[PDB]
Amino acid sequence: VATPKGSSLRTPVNLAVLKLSEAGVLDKLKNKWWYDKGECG
Amino acid sequence: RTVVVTTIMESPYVMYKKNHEMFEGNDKYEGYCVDLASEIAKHIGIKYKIAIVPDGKYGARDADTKIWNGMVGELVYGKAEIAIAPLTITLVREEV
Amino acid sequence: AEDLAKQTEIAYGTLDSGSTKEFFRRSKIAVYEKMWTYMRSAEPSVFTR
Repeated sequence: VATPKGSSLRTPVNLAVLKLSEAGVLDKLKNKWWYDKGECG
Repeated sequence: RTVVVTTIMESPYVMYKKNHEMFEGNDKYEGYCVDLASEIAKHIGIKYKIAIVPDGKYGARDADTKIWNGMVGELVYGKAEIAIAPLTITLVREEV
Repeated sequence: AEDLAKQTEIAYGTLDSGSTKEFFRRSKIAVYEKMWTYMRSAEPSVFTR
């Protein structure tokens, strides 16, 4: 996730990415959009 | 203030929803990065507007003019506050 | 099950609204995940009432 250089948003966004990663939510989202919805079997 | 999120129409990251023609704002879109934006915004406590990058590009610097295009350019020139997209972390981008 | 998962001529399915269907839906085991991926999208439906 990108922000303009020095933006005050960067720190919080980074911690949010880590929290989502560690809660398993990023994995859940990838499976939702890639595999759960796959059309090839 | 509402945070302007630049992103790109790239499946399955951001896609036009069924019935988008009669929907407005963030409701027009669905996908991995739409869901991710909602999660990030919730954790960080901001409201936001998804905006598809005007030129449809990720972002590169013109070797001649040195001007950045794409989502990278939207951030560099102050047109967006954040990019939530399949945007690769690279050396030349990390410089700007 | 491996035999089933590796071919498409012979269709296969489960009962609706029970523990067998849930088993396949939730399995992380490759063979059973492959079977679920097939069953959930098979047409006509492979599930029975």
